Amino acid sequence: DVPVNLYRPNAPFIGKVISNEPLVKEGGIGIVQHIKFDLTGGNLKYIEGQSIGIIPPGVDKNGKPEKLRLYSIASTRHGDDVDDKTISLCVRQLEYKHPESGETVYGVCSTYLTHIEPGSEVKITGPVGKEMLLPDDPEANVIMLATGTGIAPMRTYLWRMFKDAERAANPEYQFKGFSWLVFGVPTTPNILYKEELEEIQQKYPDNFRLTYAISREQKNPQGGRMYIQDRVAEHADQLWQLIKNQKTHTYICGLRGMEEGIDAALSAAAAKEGVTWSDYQKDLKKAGRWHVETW
Ligand SMILES: Cc1cc2nc3c(=O)[nH]c(=O)nc-3n(C[C@H](O)[C@H](O)[C@H](O)COP(=O)(O)OP(=O)(O)OC[C@H]3O[C@@H](n4cnc5c(N)ncnc54)[C@H](O)[C@@H]3O)c2cc1C
Repeated sequence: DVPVNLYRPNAPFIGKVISNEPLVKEGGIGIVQHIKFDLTGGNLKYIEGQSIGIIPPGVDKNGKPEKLRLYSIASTRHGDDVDDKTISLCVRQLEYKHPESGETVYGVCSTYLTHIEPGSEVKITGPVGKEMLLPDDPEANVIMLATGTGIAPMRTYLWRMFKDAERAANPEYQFKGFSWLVFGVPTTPNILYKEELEEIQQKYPDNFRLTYAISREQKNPQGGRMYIQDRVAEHADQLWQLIKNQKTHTYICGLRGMEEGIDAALSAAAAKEGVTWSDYQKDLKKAGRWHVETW
């Protein structure tokens, strides 16, 4: 039984911030924070791949109360401390420039969150979502294609799969399949959770492969900046081969529009064996083995 909407916008759970730490190292672009909330006092439960809503304080330009913003859960069902008492988010502060203005605009909910102080009460809703769930089969293969904060659900899968404390807590899920994360960010300092991701690959070289697409530090064969679609094209045949397995699941998460280049690359690979990717993909989606969530 997948937990869903234990709390709703009309009566959200009031959680308390425990910690708020920077994920972007010096020399990186933008601000992305790892924020953990205390769930004690309530009955909010969740599983990997889901999201929760956050209702920021204040009113919008029209004087109306701000609505909730959804955020991908970044922690396993047990929380970062494996105590079933918390939940974490991976939040980027939205920033952009206005047309012919010159001044930076800051997102309401993301700025509120990235600068929130420990001890502060936060309105939480959810959890929600059933399209990014991880299979219970410990023999399944999991391809993870992420950009930016799209790394959030991937962290929940990878932690449950490879963290010592998680394995000790989940006797029913001892991952033995193969997982491959292709992560695209602009700089090395922007590689969210770099240290831990690399520790996992070192400990499980036969069960986890980590591939980076660093735009400001790498160039693709055509001379352009390296993006995730370039890495997918680079390993298109291998990825297609893994995708043909009845037990393989693929997850796409992050920047809206990242799907197009990925499909073009896989389409070229599948075509070599007389397969139309777009059609094969449709069946995968219907079977619940092709998961996508972008924003
Ligand atoms: C399922 C789901 C999961 C999500 N997961 C995450 C996550 O894990 N981490 C995360 O950081 N975010 C995530 N998001 C995005 C999140 O919900 C918010 O939309 C985001 O934080 C921005 O909200 P805000 O309140 O800060 O911005 P707002 O104050 O709501 O401003 C947003 C508005 O700014 C304008 N705008 C935005 N960009 C530009 C631009 N480039 N040029 C001109 N105008 C622009 C648009 O009109 C837009 O509607 C997720 C969204 C969904 C739907």
